[PDB]
Amino acid sequence: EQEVIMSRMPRSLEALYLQPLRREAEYGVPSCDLQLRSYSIRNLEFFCDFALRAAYYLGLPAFGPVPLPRMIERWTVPKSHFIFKKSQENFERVTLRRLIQIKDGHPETVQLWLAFLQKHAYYGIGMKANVWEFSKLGVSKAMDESKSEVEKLLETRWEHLSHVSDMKGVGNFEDFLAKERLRISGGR
Amino acid sequence: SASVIFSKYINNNNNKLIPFKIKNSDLGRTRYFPPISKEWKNSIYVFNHNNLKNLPLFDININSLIKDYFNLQFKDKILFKKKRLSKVKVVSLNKIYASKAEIKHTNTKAILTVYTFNREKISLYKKIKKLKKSFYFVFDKIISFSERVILSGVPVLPWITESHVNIWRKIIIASLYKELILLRKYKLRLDLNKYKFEEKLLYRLNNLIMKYYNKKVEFNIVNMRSFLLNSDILTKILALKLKNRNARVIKIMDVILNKANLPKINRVQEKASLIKSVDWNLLENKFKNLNLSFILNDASYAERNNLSELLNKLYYNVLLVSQKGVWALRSPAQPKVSSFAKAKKYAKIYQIIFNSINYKNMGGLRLEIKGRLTKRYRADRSLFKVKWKGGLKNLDSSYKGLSSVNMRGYAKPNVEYSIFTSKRRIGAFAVKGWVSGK
Amino acid sequence: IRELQKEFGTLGLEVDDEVDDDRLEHLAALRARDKGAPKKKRTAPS
Amino acid sequence: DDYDAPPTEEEKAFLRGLEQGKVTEYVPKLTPDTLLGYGPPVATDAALGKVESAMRTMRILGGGLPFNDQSGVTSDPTAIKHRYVHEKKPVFFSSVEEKEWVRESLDKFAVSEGPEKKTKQKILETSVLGKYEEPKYVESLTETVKMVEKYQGGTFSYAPSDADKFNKKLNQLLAAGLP
Amino acid sequence: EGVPVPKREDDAKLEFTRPYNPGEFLSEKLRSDDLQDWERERYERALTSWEQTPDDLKRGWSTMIRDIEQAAAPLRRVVMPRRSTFWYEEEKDTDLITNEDGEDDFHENDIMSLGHGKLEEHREFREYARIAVWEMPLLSKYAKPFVPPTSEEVLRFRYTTYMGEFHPADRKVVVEFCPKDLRDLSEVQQRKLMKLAGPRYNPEKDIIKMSCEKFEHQAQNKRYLGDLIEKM
Amino acid sequence: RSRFKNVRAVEMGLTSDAKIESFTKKKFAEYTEDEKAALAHNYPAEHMEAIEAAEAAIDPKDLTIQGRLRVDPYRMPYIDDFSEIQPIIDKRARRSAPPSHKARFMDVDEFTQDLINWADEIRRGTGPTDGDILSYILERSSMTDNNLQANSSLAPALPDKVPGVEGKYRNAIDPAD
Amino acid sequence: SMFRAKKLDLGCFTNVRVLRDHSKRKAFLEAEPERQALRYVIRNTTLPARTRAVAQLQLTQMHAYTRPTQIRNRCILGGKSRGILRDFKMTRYNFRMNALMGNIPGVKKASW
RNA sequence: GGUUCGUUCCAUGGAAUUAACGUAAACCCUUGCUUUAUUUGUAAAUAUUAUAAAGCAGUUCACCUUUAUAUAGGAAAUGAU
Ligand SMILES: [K+]
Ligand SMILES: [Mg+2]
Ligand SMILES: [Mg+2]
Ligand SMILES: [Mg+2]
Ligand SMILES: [Mg+2]
Repeated sequence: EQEVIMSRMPRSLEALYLQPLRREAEYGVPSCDLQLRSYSIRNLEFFCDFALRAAYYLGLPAFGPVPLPRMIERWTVPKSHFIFKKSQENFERVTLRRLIQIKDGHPETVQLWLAFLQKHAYYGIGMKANVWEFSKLGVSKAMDESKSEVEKLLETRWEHLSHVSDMKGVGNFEDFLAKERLRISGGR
Repeated sequence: SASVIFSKYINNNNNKLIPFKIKNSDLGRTRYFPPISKEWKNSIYVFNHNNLKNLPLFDININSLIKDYFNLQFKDKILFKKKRLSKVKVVSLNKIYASKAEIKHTNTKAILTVYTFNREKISLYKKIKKLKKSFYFVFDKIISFSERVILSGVPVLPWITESHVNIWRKIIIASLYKELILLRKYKLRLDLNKYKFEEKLLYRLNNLIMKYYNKKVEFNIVNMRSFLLNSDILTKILALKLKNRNARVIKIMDVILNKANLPKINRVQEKASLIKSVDWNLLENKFKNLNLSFILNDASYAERNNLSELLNKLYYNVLLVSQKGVWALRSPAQPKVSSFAKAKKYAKIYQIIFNSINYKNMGGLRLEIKGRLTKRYRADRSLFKVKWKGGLKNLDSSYKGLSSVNMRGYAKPNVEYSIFTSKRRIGAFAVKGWVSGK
Repeated sequence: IRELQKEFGTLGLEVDDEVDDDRLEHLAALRARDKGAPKKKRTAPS
Repeated sequence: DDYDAPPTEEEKAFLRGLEQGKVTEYVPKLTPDTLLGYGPPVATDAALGKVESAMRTMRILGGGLPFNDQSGVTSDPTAIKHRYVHEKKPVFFSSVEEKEWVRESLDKFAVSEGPEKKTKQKILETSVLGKYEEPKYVESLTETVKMVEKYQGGTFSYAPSDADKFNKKLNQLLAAGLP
Repeated sequence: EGVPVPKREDDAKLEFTRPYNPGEFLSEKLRSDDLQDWERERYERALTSWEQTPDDLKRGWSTMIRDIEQAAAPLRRVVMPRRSTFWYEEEKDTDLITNEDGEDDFHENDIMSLGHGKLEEHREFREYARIAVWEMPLLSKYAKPFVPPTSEEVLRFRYTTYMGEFHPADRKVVVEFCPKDLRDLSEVQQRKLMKLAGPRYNPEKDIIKMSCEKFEHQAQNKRYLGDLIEKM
Repeated sequence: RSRFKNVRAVEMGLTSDAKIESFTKKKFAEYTEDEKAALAHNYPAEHMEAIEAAEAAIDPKDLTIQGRLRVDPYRMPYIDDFSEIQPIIDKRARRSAPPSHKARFMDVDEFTQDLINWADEIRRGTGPTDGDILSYILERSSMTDNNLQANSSLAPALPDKVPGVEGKYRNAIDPAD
Repeated sequence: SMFRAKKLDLGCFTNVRVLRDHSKRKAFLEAEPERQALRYVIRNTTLPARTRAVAQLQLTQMHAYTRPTQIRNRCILGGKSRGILRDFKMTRYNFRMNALMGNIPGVKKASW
């Protein structure tokens, strides 16, 4: 046994004390438009960096964070619950938002990025991602062929859902999902 | 070839190149950005605001549910306490006081933060200790003594089955019944107080709160050492004390202030301003050109190009036995940890983390009581009392002149306001309370 | 609270409904000084 | 009569372990299987997007709760037994550990291993294969019934049950306004 | 019914009313009040063994339980509250009452509630610094390189995601293609496609953009646009 | 067409791509086989899998063309591997088993057997040491769950002398009073 | 009267008129597709004059609770209907107090 | 008794020394500049509108005048900015 004089620390730990590295896009065609939103700047600015670091490891060249126009709502209410209207005051809810656009990104790889961000989401931040993908003609035919490919991947995932034989509480399958999603989503 | 649709998004390349400019101006250190969860009780943003309108109403129900939860207590018949079934309304102060909950929302879960002042454990833990150590020592002798008399011959073996143990266990209970109940009472009351913060009972409260937000709720209960470090716990304790008709209002406030210790200060240095001078120790002013290529390129010192060497000269490293020394690793179930985790000393890190936090020391205290607090049961005029100790100002901005970050556009970041409403036999009264930090 | 007293009632734990307890104490104090509510009339006035 | 000695140093050092905590281990683990359930439910050609849209449909049948696989395995058994038996509706589990905790917390409670075959097809039918009912083109304007079906089939505001209530009253009026 | 009456018809009956020794306890138990005959023999065997021991060997036992009583003596002592008491002013539960000395001192081992929000915020930065150093690098093992779309991939669909949220707008699917990408259509056939497209055609960019949010699932909105483009 | 500027690259003398490589291999050289063995002997297998992947992903050419120092207010104020979970500065760990739903509070009969069982575990190494009696009042579960130590949601406590708070307060109460 | 549920299913501030307006929202949710068909037959000038008069007479016999114009937002905390904000379901005043104390996320006092 | 937008600051009093609130400071918007970011915004571009995070900036310097020599003030399109 001896002691080795380590020349440097692991690059994973060094990269944490550098600015988020960025890949280079050869073509520059957008593949994802992730828009984050919070009512507080601090949470948003932190997570925007945490997202760019994850995009570098996945080979996704990220561009941003682009500061989009902050959304400002306004209300003027009287300070009293009664006659005294000559005195009012203004309130607001400023929405601060950023944009991280990913260009020249593989469709599947871009989905792992969004999965990693949702699993490790920072509180107080809402996210919305638009995904683009190229596909050939004859969309209907492709969907049918994929069936067996998707079935094999769900073989081990069917365990999540379990119900009694001939579930009667559901009734009409489609009308259930349609109205269950309405209840889950608050009403719309 | 290539698609025409694919070639219609390449030409749209008018992006600006990153310049890597060199700073020629001095930069001051950034403000102290206070935590986010302290501006609004619900730190949330949702794209469908249907999940955002009912929160003000739920938090009234959640706080009503966490209060009744921390007050849970055994039924006097479970502990053999022989309740005195009196028609009185006993006011209990030796319980767990909880504050208003603060939730950190995400699309997957909700972290509920509540600050508690456990006053019941301070009493239970003291009395369970009063039991002399000889109890457990002498009790151990009865176990061995009872195994040589009942489960043996005359002056765990295969011929000693379990059915015989049942009768062997009742003889010990028959002779120590009045004592085994005493120890059981204090242990159960302690474990209950302990499980209220563990998953043994929280998983039941989660099922109740989970029906409001439709997400699994995680708890971050923070145990407070003193009840003066929180405005919610302070105004509630003082309110329970004042609910008695015979309560001396003016006297109960002085007893609380006398318990509030403030740090000694220098009135001249505390109120002294701060001159604005370039801090050349800041990493922004040290290396105006942040690029590694310029720095590590034998700028001033020789053969320090190693990036790790540069970082060690800027941050406090734990992996190094010596502060600026080299990193030495030993050359060639149990927990999976590094072979040097024990050598790591978080002595100065605790000094870096806790020095980066403002509003730690309590430096201000104000109490206001207003309403019908007279003794005689008649129609009298309202009463109002106010007591304070220290200041509620922001020293970093009012005197030093530094820039602060006000909460909700108007509130000071260092003060905690809370109001508690109660009622006497003659009317309603409120207890307001401010608590500032230095 | 009613669903909180039942979820934990199986463990032998009890809590008081202060909001409803004082309500009963108020109603009981009214009957003492002859101020409670009259007997609910369940038929037409005749 | 009463004098409790100060906390001994051996006692203090013990309380710190419970209050401050101890040096626990941490094992990194990240594979596409650990991220499945959090991905985007997009109808992309990539199978990862189709497998996620089927899980989202399973979560709507199970109650609609988010996919949380890192907040424990506890739940409300008395409420899951009612939904699973008395209401006869599906139940969605985030992990197998959460399924074996409901069994151990209920006396003689049996849950099926996955859904039935007929339920596996109905999930892939619309959520993956996207099989719809094409709204035909109605030329004449006097075809009231056919025109209503055309519009009802081109908007998700009219659920199958909301359309039935409409077509019921409509046919009741068209039949009551004839010779 | 009627005015509620109190509920005093409940109490916890103590099994034993006085300390019984092995001899007296077994004697009463062996009295055959309510006990199984096949179980009584287990008791008689114990009663005989107990009596067979040296008499004074019980003196040690009887004196053993007496010392445990003295060990638990200070645990049942009713402590009188301090004259000027704050926490036990009217505490009727004599169990919790104690000396009340030193329970209010500040040992300089806690910060205000405001300081805990900044401390918990650091425990979170370490949680993400732990993810960025140990879990992120594993993402590179499952990444795939980007490949440009071939000549056949002429459509460019768009799908919306809200990352765990349920929004009515996450069902719309937009598709945009270029009439000149379809090399099977001649000049006149391409110009007729720009006319049938109607307002969906952008003369400046020369792209036919069209969306669909008619159905409940994104899959159905994409299949309709896939069939519609085959009709166009 | 690249993404960054060359103004900061041509300043040091990296005009030639071949010269950029001399700046990487000289300063961002990959770990030596000797260091990998020593680095893999201290960290577990799961940790080394992330280090070997971080050096294959983060190419040294990027650290030279765009590698910049972090000066944002969200950077960590110290260096650390963040491999383990520390007592105070980290969130409390949750490595215990889930609680039993059928578990109930022990009674006089079950409590006695639990107490007897505890006297048999410590008596396997005289008599119960206060160190064990203290580990019985605060750790011994009084529920019918086979003595399960469940995960605690209580936040980690702070040091007995908080930096910035200690050395500023005086006890007003005296023993002579 | 007949639309009021025999078991209260309201968890907010209950009131005589809050309970009345909640029954009109449930009655309209069940009869909206039926009411939309009657309004479609009345405005369809291609149908016989008799079909339109029948639908026009049945739409008048519908209970008042079925009309959507009877619905009016109320304060979930106070139960008032004058001066309500759709974004918070509360009066202008209840919104002020809760916004100052921090119970309404994102809202702060505006100054500019 | 002077001075200051100001119980502001200085001097002084055969009685003062201090604390809290308001005031002040700080905060939000706005003005100039610096750094970061370049999409859904910008003709091009070696980057200059816009967008928005952080940081700096004033009565600061120069000139003139100046009580009790302690505190300072004036000048306002033709000093800098
Ligand atoms: K439909
Ligand atoms: Mg009367
Ligand atoms: Mg003076
Ligand atoms: Mg663009
Ligand atoms: Mg600008």
